[PDB]
Amino acid sequence: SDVAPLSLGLETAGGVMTALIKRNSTIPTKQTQIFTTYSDNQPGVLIQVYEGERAMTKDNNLLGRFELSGIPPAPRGVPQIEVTFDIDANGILNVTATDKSTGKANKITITNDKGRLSKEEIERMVQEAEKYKAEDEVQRERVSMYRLPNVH
Amino acid sequence: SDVAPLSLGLETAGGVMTALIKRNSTIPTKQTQIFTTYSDNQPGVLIQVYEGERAMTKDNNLLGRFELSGIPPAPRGVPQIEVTFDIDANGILNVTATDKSTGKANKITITNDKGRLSKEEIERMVQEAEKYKAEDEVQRERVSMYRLPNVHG
Repeated sequence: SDVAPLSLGLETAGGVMTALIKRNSTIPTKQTQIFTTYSDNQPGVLIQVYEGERAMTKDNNLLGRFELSGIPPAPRGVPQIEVTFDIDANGILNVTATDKSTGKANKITITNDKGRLSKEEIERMVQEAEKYKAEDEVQRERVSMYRLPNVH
Repeated sequence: SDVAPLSLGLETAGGVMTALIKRNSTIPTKQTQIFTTYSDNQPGVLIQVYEGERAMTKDNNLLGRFELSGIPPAPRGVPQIEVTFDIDANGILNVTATDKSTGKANKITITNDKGRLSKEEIERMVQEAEKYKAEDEVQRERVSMYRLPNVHG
């Protein structure tokens, strides 16, 4: 089958690239993942869709953005935001985010138009990750470390 | 050698039980894991040692605490705090925490002279984990879930 030429994911807290569909994954495909809030009573979540292999979204390519508001106040980590990345056989990417507390959903359709990447630009972004692989490895391992509470 | 009747670990952010030595592990043994700070410029970490199988430390048994202070200012998640659990065959547990940036360390010995690992106490805490197996499973997956940023004001 065809494949995703670049990894696709979302920005998670701290400017982290969190991939839902990995580079060279077979397409069509869909991946569904549950996300939650960063702070108590957080009223909305920022959904920014990125493509690329680097560990931090500042270094990847923004494909689309939307906000989901109206989240009921709750302790951090309790709201459940269901995100689905859905790629068709032509590579067209639909992203849906749904607040399971109320059922309010938001969605974007990301097409394959003129501002998108060519084979050579795709190839260059692959090179970029390899050059920064060791540094990006440390960023990802940092994201994965458990956090300890403060003293006093 | 012996085996650890209960899991041993520390409380991580949010009151979470993070086990470093799993129940039924052969002892003596040593386990090392690196942790980091929860907030920007966090100047110290509180090391709270817990025993038990439940997902949250409030449901497990507190064994002791110590603080490691003197962490230099840095963004949240940047300091690297190495924690090592070292247990001997009689269940005596040493916990050391070391700031890898400065080499500053602190350490505690958790003695095993109370009778705390009794058949009846071990049995209850193992049964509890089974009884709350589904609830603790959803809690652990909830903790592991990625977080989305807040929106522009």
